[PDB]
Amino acid sequence: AVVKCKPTSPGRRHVVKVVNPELHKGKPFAPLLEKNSKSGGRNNNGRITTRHIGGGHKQAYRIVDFKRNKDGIPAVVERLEYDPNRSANIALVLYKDGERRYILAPKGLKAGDQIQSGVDAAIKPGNTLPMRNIPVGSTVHNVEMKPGKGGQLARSAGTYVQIVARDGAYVTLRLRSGEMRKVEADCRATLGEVGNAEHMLRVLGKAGAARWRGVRPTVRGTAMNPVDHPHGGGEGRNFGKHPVTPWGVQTKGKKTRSNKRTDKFIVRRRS
Amino acid sequence: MKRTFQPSVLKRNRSHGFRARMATKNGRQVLARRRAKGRARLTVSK
Amino acid sequence: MENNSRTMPHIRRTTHIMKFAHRNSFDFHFFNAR
RNA sequence: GAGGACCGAACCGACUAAUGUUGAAAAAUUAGCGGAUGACUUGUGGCUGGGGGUGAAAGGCCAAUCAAACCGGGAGAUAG
RNA sequence: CGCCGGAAGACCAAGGGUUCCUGUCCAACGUUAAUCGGGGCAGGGUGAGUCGACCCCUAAGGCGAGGCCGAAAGGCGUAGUCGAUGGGAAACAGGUUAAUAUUCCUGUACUUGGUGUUACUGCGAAGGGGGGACGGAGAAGGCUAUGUUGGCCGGGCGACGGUUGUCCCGGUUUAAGCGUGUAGGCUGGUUUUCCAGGCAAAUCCGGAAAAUCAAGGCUGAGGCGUGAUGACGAGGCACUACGGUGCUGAAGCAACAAAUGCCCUGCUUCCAGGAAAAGCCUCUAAGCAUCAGGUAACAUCAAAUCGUACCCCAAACCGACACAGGUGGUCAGGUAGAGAAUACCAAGGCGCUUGAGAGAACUCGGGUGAAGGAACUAGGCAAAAUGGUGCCGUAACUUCGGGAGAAGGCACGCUGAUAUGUAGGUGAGGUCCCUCGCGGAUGGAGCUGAAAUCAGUCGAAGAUACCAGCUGGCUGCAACUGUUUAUUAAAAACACAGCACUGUGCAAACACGAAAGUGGACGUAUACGGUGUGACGCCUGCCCGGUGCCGGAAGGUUAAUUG
RNA sequence: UUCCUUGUCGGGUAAGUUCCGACCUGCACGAAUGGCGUAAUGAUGGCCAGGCUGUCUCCACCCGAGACUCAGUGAAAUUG
RNA sequence: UUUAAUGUUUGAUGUUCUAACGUUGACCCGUAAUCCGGGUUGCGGACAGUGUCUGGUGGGUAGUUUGACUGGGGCGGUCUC
RNA sequence: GCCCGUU
RNA sequence: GCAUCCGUAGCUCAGCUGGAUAGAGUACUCGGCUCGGACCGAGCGGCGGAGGUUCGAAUCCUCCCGGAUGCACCA
Ligand SMILES: NCCC[C@H](N)C(=O)O
Ligand SMILES: [K+]
Ligand SMILES: [K+]
Ligand SMILES: [K+]
Ligand SMILES: [K+]
Ligand SMILES: [K+]
Ligand SMILES: [K+]
Ligand SMILES: [K+]
Ligand SMILES: [K+]
Ligand SMILES: [K+]
Ligand SMILES: [K+]
Ligand SMILES: [K+]
Ligand SMILES: [K+]
Ligand SMILES: [K+]
Ligand SMILES: [K+]
Ligand SMILES: [K+]
Ligand SMILES: [K+]
Ligand SMILES: [K+]
Ligand SMILES: [K+]
Ligand SMILES: [K+]
Ligand SMILES: [K+]
Ligand SMILES: [K+]
Ligand SMILES: [K+]
Ligand SMILES: [K+]
Ligand SMILES: [K+]
Ligand SMILES: [K+]
Ligand SMILES: [K+]
Ligand SMILES: [K+]
Ligand SMILES: [K+]
Ligand SMILES: [K+]
Ligand SMILES: [K+]
Ligand SMILES: [K+]
Ligand SMILES: [K+]
Ligand SMILES: [Mg+2]
Ligand SMILES: [Mg+2]
Ligand SMILES: [Mg+2]
Ligand SMILES: [Mg+2]
Ligand SMILES: [Mg+2]
Ligand SMILES: [Mg+2]
Ligand SMILES: [Mg+2]
Ligand SMILES: [Mg+2]
Ligand SMILES: [Mg+2]
Ligand SMILES: [Mg+2]
Ligand SMILES: [Mg+2]
Ligand SMILES: [Mg+2]
Ligand SMILES: [Mg+2]
Ligand SMILES: [Mg+2]
Ligand SMILES: [Mg+2]
Ligand SMILES: [Mg+2]
Ligand SMILES: [Mg+2]
Ligand SMILES: [Mg+2]
Ligand SMILES: [Mg+2]
Ligand SMILES: [Mg+2]
Ligand SMILES: [Mg+2]
Ligand SMILES: [Mg+2]
Ligand SMILES: [Mg+2]
Ligand SMILES: [Mg+2]
Ligand SMILES: [Mg+2]
Ligand SMILES: [Mg+2]
Ligand SMILES: [Mg+2]
Ligand SMILES: [Mg+2]
Ligand SMILES: [Mg+2]
Ligand SMILES: [Mg+2]
Ligand SMILES: [Mg+2]
Ligand SMILES: [Mg+2]
Ligand SMILES: [Mg+2]
Ligand SMILES: [Mg+2]
Ligand SMILES: [Mg+2]
Ligand SMILES: [Mg+2]
Ligand SMILES: [Mg+2]
Ligand SMILES: [Mg+2]
Ligand SMILES: [Mg+2]
Ligand SMILES: [Mg+2]
Ligand SMILES: [Mg+2]
Ligand SMILES: [Mg+2]
Ligand SMILES: [Mg+2]
Ligand SMILES: [Mg+2]
Ligand SMILES: [Mg+2]
Ligand SMILES: [Mg+2]
Ligand SMILES: [Mg+2]
Ligand SMILES: [Mg+2]
Ligand SMILES: [Mg+2]
Ligand SMILES: [Mg+2]
Ligand SMILES: [Mg+2]
Ligand SMILES: [Mg+2]
Ligand SMILES: [Mg+2]
Ligand SMILES: [Mg+2]
Ligand SMILES: [Mg+2]
Ligand SMILES: [Mg+2]
Ligand SMILES: [Mg+2]
Ligand SMILES: [Mg+2]
Ligand SMILES: [Mg+2]
Ligand SMILES: [Mg+2]
Ligand SMILES: [Mg+2]
Ligand SMILES: [Mg+2]
Ligand SMILES: [Mg+2]
Ligand SMILES: [Mg+2]
Ligand SMILES: [Mg+2]
Ligand SMILES: [Mg+2]
Ligand SMILES: [Mg+2]
Ligand SMILES: [Mg+2]
Ligand SMILES: [Mg+2]
Ligand SMILES: [Mg+2]
Ligand SMILES: [Mg+2]
Ligand SMILES: [Mg+2]
Ligand SMILES: [Mg+2]
Ligand SMILES: [Mg+2]
Ligand SMILES: [Mg+2]
Ligand SMILES: [Mg+2]
Ligand SMILES: [Mg+2]
Ligand SMILES: [Mg+2]
Ligand SMILES: [Mg+2]
Ligand SMILES: [Mg+2]
Ligand SMILES: [Mg+2]
Ligand SMILES: [Mg+2]
Ligand SMILES: [Mg+2]
Ligand SMILES: [Mg+2]
Ligand SMILES: [Mg+2]
Ligand SMILES: [Mg+2]
Ligand SMILES: [Mg+2]
Repeated sequence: AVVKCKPTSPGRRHVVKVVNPELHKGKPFAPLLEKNSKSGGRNNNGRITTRHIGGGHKQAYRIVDFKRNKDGIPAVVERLEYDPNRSANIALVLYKDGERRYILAPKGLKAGDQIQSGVDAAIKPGNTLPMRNIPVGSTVHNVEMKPGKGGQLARSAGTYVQIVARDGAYVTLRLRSGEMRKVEADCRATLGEVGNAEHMLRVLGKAGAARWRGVRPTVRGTAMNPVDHPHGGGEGRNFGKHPVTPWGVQTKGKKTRSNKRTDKFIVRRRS
Repeated sequence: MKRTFQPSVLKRNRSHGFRARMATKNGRQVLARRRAKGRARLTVSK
Repeated sequence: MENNSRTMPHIRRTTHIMKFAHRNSFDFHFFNAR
């Protein structure tokens, strides 16, 4: 449910928030929490290597199961929880032996639903099976690229992957970008879409809301001096050159993919 | 107003003290130079 | 920098005293022969 | 009982005027002024090192020094 | 006599290092003199099982055996080991020195270990689980610190009219610990059986099932009792080197008001979703098994070492100075007040290390001003003016929130009555009930106490001082709150939410690195980077010749190589 | 953003190179190095009005700190 | 000039293969260890990647150049016969 | 295929 | 004020054949189709001025006039 705020102040006029009342109002499950301290976009040399990262709210890391290899044992969904580390919501499940795990919460999944992993599970949203046992045409998410490695594709809120063909030991996937990719058929996938599909409907409204997420302000290169950026300089507003990065590489159109060992898996690039 | 020297004994010894000099090769050459000049205080210490 | 002054050992940069363009009350309207 | 909400001390800042300009002070004082639950402010410790850092970008700041810091050396550079 | 009193008082951290106290000296130092001093010289002064460090445990981060990488020097990093600004056992009141005191003395306490004796007993970890253990905002209730008034006790009867009273001044203080368990907060309890989980095991945690009980447990300020037949105590008496010293000592209660402190690491609510590890509790493995070990009582022993003076919004720290500067934390009295604003005061601390005269111009900081009222000037610069609470009233425009405190106006002191003090707040006695106590009902003494109306009355003036918005009309730019040239520029510049293009399929693009590796990200196209534009509303037209980028492969030209 | 230019007309003033409204002859506006609007906001730029005033006509007097005299201490820039 | 036949051959493209090489897939051990190494297996596979040589691109970065006369420099003009 | 007008 | 490029038929523009010869569209005139357009067939209509070289100039020189473009900076 998206709600518009009322314009009681100029920083509240444009705020549109996504409020989900079925989330757990309470503390998260403590044995699956870890420390996660912030970086500032700096590496082990101490240098800024990614700009515009800094500050934000303190966050604890939730150990989410991306593998889903606890085969054969059923699990009941206890509740849905907020995760500050990702765009999607997470679900706390309880297996029959008494193990608790966090999974990504799919679309339409409530508290009390029954999920099951493994090779002989049923085709319903929330179950994780290898893709040689999934019908062609299904909508899946949390897709593995290597068998046993863990899910890596279609993890963000509202995303999914369609299974277009199965030919031999490989399946062809239509990725969310529009790219056709071959992945081998022994890799796992979870049925359904990722939940929280109106995450892209929210409006931050004010500059401080971006600072709460650890995003620092972007300075335009044309607003600098020539010593700082290629776009810098001018007596007034001058541009005069082709648009480039801060390191002089042409942006706005120039391709940067250079990976000769993975090109055989890509059937069609995005358009 | 606030001037540039704000003293702190822990930050003094961690930055320019004796074990800080002895840790690197370049800091051990600072000590060799000062011993060769014959200086009465090698490092900034207690 | 003036590092071994014997008459004024306390100060190293003294050009804010006698140079007219570096004093705090220098005004650029004094430089009107342009 | 929400808010980069309102008035206003602490706290943080520096728009105007006068004084001062061998000053009480190598940038302040007095009288007004702005923010004042936030993109706030502050203590202690830590990390980034010179064609490099850091920069809500003024060539700003990096120990009263910055269109390339300081110290030592090449070095008695060269100077129609 | 004057000044400060949310400090210009008091206590510390940081930093300094003898500046502390006593005697002595006045050359130099002190912006003057100096008998004085943070100056010279000499002597003295810092007492801890409980305060702090050290110690045990970790954060960011550092170093890092092996290892990986690099002409050399070195770089990164595993196991580890360090690293507080965070977590971890325990003491209070009074007295005392010229100078130290939660350290000494008096009184009364507490904690953790070692050893020994007795009684009983499954003890054991580098492993498992629990706990420690955590955000912002808001609201209310119960309390205390503290204050005020009464009562009580001691003293007083007033330099000038009055002052035996509804009069004046002073005092009315008491801790940790131990005992009791209240306002409040959280949670169902117990037994039995079983199980793909917790790297193996487990009686512990997690899960399942069944039976049974209507209660149980955990947490917790304050109060009360004890500590305390003590200590302190206004004063009085006795000596004195007139600085001080010795002895004795009355009352020591109640009501009301009340925190930003405590209950509260709570409760409610929101999204931006809020450290770690040990001490602590518990489970077992290898193992040992009349051992060792564990639990309780008692006795005994130990608790080392280092810091402790003094200054600390400053004449002792950072500023060359005894320099209108800068500097983190804690304590928070009275009257008026919404208040930590402001005015005057208390405790306490000071009068700022040149003075004495005179009363010219001119300069600085202020006060007042006939008649006029922006005529001044680049420009109302600067001054002057407005200023509080309650109530009435308030336009265009608008994104429906605003505009708005729009504009403008009226009331405001004191005394009496309503009402010997009202509405409201607090609530003793008495009585009743039980659960017999820190309980409930009734009851209203005493205390506290607005706001309004009516009548009267004084002044030129009642928000009387300090304190405390000038208002309105038209228009450019930028949506807005923010940010910036430390020291001549705060803005129309930068940023911003929003929009678009483009790159990127994860060993991602990209960035820092000769490399290893790291950031991006423990993220995965509703994500991440780059570029331009800059809320919102209505929109964003035509040109691909030039330069760039993307796609194409026929033909032409074309490197090393071959010869 | 307009050189010519204080363009021309209208409003405001006794009198207006600025301001506000319009005209179009745009030296040399123009659509995301955005176009045109826009409530609220601004120590932002321009203009007008009321109130208020030593800003001024045009200054006068008073209260303090210096300046002046006495005692003590005792500089500086500059200089054939 | 023109073609086919036999014998012999290298280059091109294509298809599989595994054994070099890759693995920031899984499991086991050194081992109390998300490093590293070894082992087992899976997936890639003579590709990728790296060294030497070579063509292109390359203000990302560096070193420099950018004349003189002149009724001041610049602009214009001039520079030899 | 095109093929206006008429004070 | 300096520099550069242009003045050709009523109008808008080519021609520099490196000096020996002036064209195109439109306009206009005549005839036809039907009253007028449109349409069809024919035609007419001249190198900015003033000198100089030259056997000879629209063309090449020198000056003048007119029209455009650019520049006029540091104080
Ligand atoms: N870094 C500060 C040094 C100050 C020195 N006395 C000077 O005059 O520069
Ligand atoms: K920007
Ligand atoms: K600029
Ligand atoms: K509020
Ligand atoms: K901080
Ligand atoms: K440098
Ligand atoms: K320095
Ligand atoms: K003397
Ligand atoms: K002095
Ligand atoms: K600490
Ligand atoms: K735990
Ligand atoms: K259990
Ligand atoms: K344990
Ligand atoms: K002490
Ligand atoms: K005099
Ligand atoms: K006000
Ligand atoms: K706009
Ligand atoms: K400003
Ligand atoms: K700026
Ligand atoms: K994007
Ligand atoms: K990470
Ligand atoms: K084009
Ligand atoms: K093009
Ligand atoms: K094209
Ligand atoms: K213009
Ligand atoms: K008129
Ligand atoms: K007029
Ligand atoms: K402003
Ligand atoms: K304005
Ligand atoms: K392999
Ligand atoms: K290759
Ligand atoms: K000349
Ligand atoms: K001349
Ligand atoms: Mg960015
Ligand atoms: Mg942006
Ligand atoms: Mg700039
Ligand atoms: Mg550049
Ligand atoms: Mg421009
Ligand atoms: Mg000095
Ligand atoms: Mg605010
Ligand atoms: Mg600033
Ligand atoms: Mg100021
Ligand atoms: Mg001020
Ligand atoms: Mg303020
Ligand atoms: Mg204001
Ligand atoms: Mg305010
Ligand atoms: Mg904030
Ligand atoms: Mg710090
Ligand atoms: Mg500039
Ligand atoms: Mg210096
Ligand atoms: Mg500096
Ligand atoms: Mg340089
Ligand atoms: Mg040399
Ligand atoms: Mg020399
Ligand atoms: Mg006073
Ligand atoms: Mg001394
Ligand atoms: Mg003393
Ligand atoms: Mg003296
Ligand atoms: Mg003294
Ligand atoms: Mg002394
Ligand atoms: Mg001495
Ligand atoms: Mg300790
Ligand atoms: Mg290391
Ligand atoms: Mg070497
Ligand atoms: Mg340690
Ligand atoms: Mg003392
Ligand atoms: Mg544990
Ligand atoms: Mg109390
Ligand atoms: Mg008596
Ligand atoms: Mg009496
Ligand atoms: Mg009398
Ligand atoms: Mg640990
Ligand atoms: Mg000091
Ligand atoms: Mg000082
Ligand atoms: Mg100094
Ligand atoms: Mg003094
Ligand atoms: Mg001072
Ligand atoms: Mg302060
Ligand atoms: Mg005050
Ligand atoms: Mg006092
Ligand atoms: Mg006077
Ligand atoms: Mg007057
Ligand atoms: Mg009068
Ligand atoms: Mg008057
Ligand atoms: Mg005027
Ligand atoms: Mg005038
Ligand atoms: Mg003013
Ligand atoms: Mg109106
Ligand atoms: Mg309103
Ligand atoms: Mg309204
Ligand atoms: Mg009003
Ligand atoms: Mg009256
Ligand atoms: Mg204008
Ligand atoms: Mg703005
Ligand atoms: Mg602002
Ligand atoms: Mg400046
Ligand atoms: Mg400045
Ligand atoms: Mg500056
Ligand atoms: Mg200024
Ligand atoms: Mg300024
Ligand atoms: Mg980006
Ligand atoms: Mg812009
Ligand atoms: Mg466009
Ligand atoms: Mg191409
Ligand atoms: Mg006019
Ligand atoms: Mg106009
Ligand atoms: Mg423009
Ligand atoms: Mg333009
Ligand atoms: Mg554009
Ligand atoms: Mg506009
Ligand atoms: Mg004198
Ligand atoms: Mg004298
Ligand atoms: Mg192969
Ligand atoms: Mg260059
Ligand atoms: Mg050179
Ligand atoms: Mg020259
Ligand atoms: Mg010239
Ligand atoms: Mg017609
Ligand atoms: Mg007709
Ligand atoms: Mg002629």
